Amino acid sequence: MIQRTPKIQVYSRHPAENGKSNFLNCYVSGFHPSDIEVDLLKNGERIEKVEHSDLSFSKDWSFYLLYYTEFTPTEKDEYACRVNHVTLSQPKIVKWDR
Amino acid sequence: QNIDQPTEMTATEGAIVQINCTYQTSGFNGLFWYQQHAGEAPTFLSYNVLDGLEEKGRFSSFLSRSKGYSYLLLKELQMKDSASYLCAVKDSNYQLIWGAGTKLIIKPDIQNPDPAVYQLRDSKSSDKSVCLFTDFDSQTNVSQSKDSDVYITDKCVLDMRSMDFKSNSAVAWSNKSDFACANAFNNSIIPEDTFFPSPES
Amino acid sequence: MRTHSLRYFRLGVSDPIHGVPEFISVGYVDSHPITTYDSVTRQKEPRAPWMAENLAPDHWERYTQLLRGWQQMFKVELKRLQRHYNHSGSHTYQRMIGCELLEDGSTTGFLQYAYDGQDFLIFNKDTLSWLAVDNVAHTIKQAWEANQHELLYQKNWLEEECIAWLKRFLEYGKDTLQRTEPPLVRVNRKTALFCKAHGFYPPEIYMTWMKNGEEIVQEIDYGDILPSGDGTYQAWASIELDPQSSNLYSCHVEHSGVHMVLQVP
Amino acid sequence: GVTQTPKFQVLKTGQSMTLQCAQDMNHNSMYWYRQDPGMGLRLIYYSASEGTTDKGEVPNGYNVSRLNKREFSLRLESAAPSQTSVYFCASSVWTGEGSGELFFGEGSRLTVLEDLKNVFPPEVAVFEPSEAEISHTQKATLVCLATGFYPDHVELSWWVNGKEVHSGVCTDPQPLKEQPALNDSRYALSSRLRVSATFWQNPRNHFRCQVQFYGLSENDEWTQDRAKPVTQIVSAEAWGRA
Ligand SMILES: O=C(O)CCNC(=O)c1cc(=O)[nH]c(=O)[nH]1
Repeated sequence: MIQRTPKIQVYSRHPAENGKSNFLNCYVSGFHPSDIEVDLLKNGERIEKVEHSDLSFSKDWSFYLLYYTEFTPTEKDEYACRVNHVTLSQPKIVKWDR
Repeated sequence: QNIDQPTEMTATEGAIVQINCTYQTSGFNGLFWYQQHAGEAPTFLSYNVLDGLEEKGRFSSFLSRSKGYSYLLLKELQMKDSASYLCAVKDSNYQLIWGAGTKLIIKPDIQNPDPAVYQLRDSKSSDKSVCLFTDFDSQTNVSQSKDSDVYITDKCVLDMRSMDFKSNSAVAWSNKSDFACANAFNNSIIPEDTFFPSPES
Repeated sequence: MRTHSLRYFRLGVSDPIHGVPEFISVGYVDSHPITTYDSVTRQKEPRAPWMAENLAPDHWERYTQLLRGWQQMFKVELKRLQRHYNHSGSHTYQRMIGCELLEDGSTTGFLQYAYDGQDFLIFNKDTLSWLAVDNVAHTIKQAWEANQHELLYQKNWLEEECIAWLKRFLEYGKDTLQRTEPPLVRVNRKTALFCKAHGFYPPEIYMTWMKNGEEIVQEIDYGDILPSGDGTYQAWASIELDPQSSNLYSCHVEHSGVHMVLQVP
Repeated sequence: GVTQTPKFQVLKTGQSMTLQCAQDMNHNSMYWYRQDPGMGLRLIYYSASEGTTDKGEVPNGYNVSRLNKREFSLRLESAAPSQTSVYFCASSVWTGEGSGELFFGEGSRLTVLEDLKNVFPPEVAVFEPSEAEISHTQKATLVCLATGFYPDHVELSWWVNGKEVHSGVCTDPQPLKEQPALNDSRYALSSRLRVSATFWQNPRNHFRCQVQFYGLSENDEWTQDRAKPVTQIVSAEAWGRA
């Protein structure tokens, strides 16, 4: 039985400029089966007001999801996306690189 | 949404009949034909959903999606083909839309017509006198009574299987004193050669 | 019109965790979710405003009933598959059906099934046959191909009904689906050159790097087309700089019939 | 296949009735239709699966219950004249199969009346063959007349020497209205049985026409002077003639 581990991409909706309001995205895709847990992290801490799309279906039978939150980036604030899946021994954390 | 088929069709034993069904529906997921003998369950005959002709024994069914019409073709008609034929179309919501049905009447091939009007024997338990018009060819039509105290039934086809013999007949009856088999069927156009046996003394 | 597609997915899960629905079905026009249904809500609902705006409650009622029955059929099929695979535990069953209306007016149509996320049965609507990937699929293929009317029903749905629905939804969603938002494109360097595009709709876009007027696809890292969350998309492509020799690099972006070149000085 | 009951039922306006339907085909989906002259079948209610029902095109005045996987009953809470019809139960493997055909029950003829005052059983008489027919054709046609009944809820059969026969029989497909102008007209029905002259000329050959009439039951109120028109068999006989 083949299980597929999620690809995790973290990026801003618009090109990030410190001080200007934006949206932080975590796009989780190509995974199978469908159960997944996704958290966005600000300085290693879970953000509370996190939105996400309904589970979506790709023609290759894998699934994808978009998690996002409104934020204003600064120099000191470090952001990350934390994903757990049956294919992962421990939560995988991907930092926002800009 | 609308399905249309003719109310009735009449053809001769041994010939061919084409029963038409046109439909205007919102979407199309196939056309069904069912046969329904009088008093009996409809039974599935055919399903068409791509264009063309599909055969099944003596029955063929044709479909044209662009013209929105189908026909059911019956070859080598037999008396057992007498029945109503129902068309139905599944629309875009998978709802079956039913046409009103086509009643198919089959005229038997009467090989040795011997038209006659016979007087049956009175029943000691009934005040009725009974006349039988029988053995006429299927071109003859039997007309309803024009006297409200005279009852006349339509022609019926009977099959004596052991003799392989079919005959038409109709019955007229009345308790009126002036009723006579000689005049019972005067309102019908009956064969010129119809036999009227002399009444008893 | 650009190319457009309509597709419906089903997902069934044989032994779901407490929260998870055992059955989900979602429809899409292009990348846009248009309909949803699952075994928790047991209701079919719009996922796009211009679907709810243009289909009256009677439509959602009827399709809700259809989906309740398709859900039971899906469970019965999965139970059969897993019993024949002699598999224990939780396994998934998936279906996808749909059609495309291409720019030239030609059409395609497709129908296929997966088990545990891997192809299982693939319909060929031109030869009216099912392609089986293993001998469990092969048993199903034989049973399904013995019901010739249902194969014909599927071909008519793919070729005629699906295309009519797609054209109807395309009109409903015209202001969303038929619009164009051009890409904003820039080149930066992180030593690699990154060509970055954002703000664009539809998501289809082609980005590449040329080196002195020739394209070396082996040297190019292609980023995914990603949703930005506001209905537009972003993408990127990168090449690594030769530190010993300079070269004339240029990013090339094609989007919705407009081509763009960013020559790197 | 699909078994539904009753075959016939007369009802008074306001009475309640339950039609029963079973299928032994392990089908999931069951349906109730009505069939009325001059129009296509109209769906009343259906049941896509065990444990669900849903409305059809004309559900007003009716209710259903899917008892088990096999059974699906139709109930009329308050019978109305417009509910006079022939009801058909059907089933199919799955409602949601595109090409799936329906399997129908035999039909249930319901007649709903404002009062049972015009319900009559048939009088039944048998008429022996014309001797002129016998000498002209070497065949002999008996006639059975079932007259004055209402509603049209009858089944006529012929019995020869204690066995029911169908060969040589023709029974009118449609009853004759005895007063064609009236809406409540009583009906007549004719049937013929034709045998060879030799069979008719055997003096121990025995001929009987029987008419099962479907009428009132014990619970139906009766206030008329004439006899209560219950469900009953009425018959008449003839013996062969040497
Ligand atoms: O599949 C067919 O035979 C016909 C097309 N199917 C649908 O209309 C459909 C709607 C939906 O919401 N989900 C799904 O899977 N299918």
